[PDB]
Amino acid sequence: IVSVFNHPNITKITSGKWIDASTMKPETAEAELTQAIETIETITRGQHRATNI
Amino acid sequence: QINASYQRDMAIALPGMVADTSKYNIDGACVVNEGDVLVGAAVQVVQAQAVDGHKLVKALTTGTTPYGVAIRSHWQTVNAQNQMIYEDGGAINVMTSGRVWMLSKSTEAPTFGSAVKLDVDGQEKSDGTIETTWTYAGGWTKYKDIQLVEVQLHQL
Amino acid sequence: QINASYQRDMAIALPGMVADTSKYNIDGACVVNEGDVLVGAAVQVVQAQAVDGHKLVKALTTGTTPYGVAIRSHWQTVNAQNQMIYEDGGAINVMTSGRVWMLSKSTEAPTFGSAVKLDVDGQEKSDGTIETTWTYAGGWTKYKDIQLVEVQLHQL
Amino acid sequence: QINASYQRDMAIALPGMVADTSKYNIDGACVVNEGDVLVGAAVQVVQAQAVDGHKLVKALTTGTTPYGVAIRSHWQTVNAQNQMIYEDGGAINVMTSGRVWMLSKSTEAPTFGSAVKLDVDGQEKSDGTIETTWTYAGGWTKYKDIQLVEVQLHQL
Amino acid sequence: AATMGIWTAQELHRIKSQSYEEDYPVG
Repeated sequence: IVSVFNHPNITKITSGKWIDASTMKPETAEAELTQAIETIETITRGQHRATNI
Repeated sequence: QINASYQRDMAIALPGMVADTSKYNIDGACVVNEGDVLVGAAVQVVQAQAVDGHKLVKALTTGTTPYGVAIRSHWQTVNAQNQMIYEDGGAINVMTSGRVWMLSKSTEAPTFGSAVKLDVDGQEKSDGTIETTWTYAGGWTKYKDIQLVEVQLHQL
Repeated sequence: QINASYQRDMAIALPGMVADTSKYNIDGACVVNEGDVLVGAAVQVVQAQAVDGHKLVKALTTGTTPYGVAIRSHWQTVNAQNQMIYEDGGAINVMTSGRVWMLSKSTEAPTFGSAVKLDVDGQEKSDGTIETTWTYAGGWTKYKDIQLVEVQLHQL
Repeated sequence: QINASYQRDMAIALPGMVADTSKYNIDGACVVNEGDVLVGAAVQVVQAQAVDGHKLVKALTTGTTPYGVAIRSHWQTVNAQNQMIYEDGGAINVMTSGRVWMLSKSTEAPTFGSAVKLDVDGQEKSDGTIETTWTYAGGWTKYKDIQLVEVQLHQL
Repeated sequence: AATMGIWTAQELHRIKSQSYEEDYPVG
């Protein structure tokens, strides 16, 4: 039984840390979320769209 | 907040596929013996019956002479190991003339009109030992992890 | 003419069949790991999980100690090579004590109360290599060509 | 705002707990002498009455042979030092065969099928001075900094 | 011989009533 985190055909994105040494990076968080949404829109060529985070 | 549109391209080849509608010829009065045949590989003739008229074919082996290429058929083939094959003791469709897509083990584009050389398991290879008279038709495509080539065949 | 009537006798047992209703015990929290297990052959435990509680079992090999014998179950088993087996990555019933019919390779009747010797593939055979602590229960029959023997298994 | 949900896991077992419902045996005609016995520790038999039929047991000591393990009941025990114990002069539930959770003093996970050695006070230790006929069962957990192990008990 | 069970592997099986088709946008 394979977990959702261990499937070998789901998109994976290595990310810089949103919190480092007790400070926040909302700019990086926003950029990475937008990149993930654009990726989900792009890979399926407009057939599917993200709904939940 | 703007719309978008995307573009995707269909693949153009498959193993054992008939390339086009030029002058072709299909031998369907054969039977496979001693094993199974992969769709898109050369075959050899063991013996031909004198009275009944059926030919006996098998996969290409060392030192033999190829006779044709197995072709796709949604009805006569069996689905096994995630591919179309011809099981033993069943009718088979050999193709003896025309343009066909064949599996390849090469890595570079071939020269149009050159001689086709096959490897010891009935798959095209740039440096094979088994020699034929068939030619390359120019096409050179790649499906998902599969390398295919256009080969033109004439009657033995 | 005069009428006639006939008489036939059923077979006694089948491989992997519980011999009788004596004090037995089964284990159903076992999982087959890396391979398949024949019904009626001994199994070995490779690892027991610390917190989850499952037990990983496989076919017996040389240099190992047997743990139990698989049994028949019409629901949890699969048909392969005209026999009944437990496929990889699934639950399995392992009888850890009691009387059971299992496959044999010997040629003569065994002695009641004697120790059981097993072969490297997990089937009972005289003068075998692997030594166990089970006994023979006094049963010797053949079913349409398969050799069966009755074994008394004690908990390890 | 963002709504949230949380997840937490229960513990696995408690000392003196019966692990599985697999062919167990409990002796109830037992009495306690000379002190108290903690739930989850081995006990020794000092005398079996000839005619009355009660078995006199106490805490395990040096140079003796264990007989069974006390089990957990919500009615027969008393609450002392924030734990459940069997007071002197009262009936005790002692398991002689089965699978039980025992208190442990070791630090390394045991190997399935190996023999279990006890300390002089009845708690399991990896390197002990008392040799038994019981076996490990593979369970290994910890409940609020209390080490528990899973032991298979055979009848003496 | 042949020692198998009562029910074949096809009697205990489900087929989903929906198919999945790839999308190739025209342009």
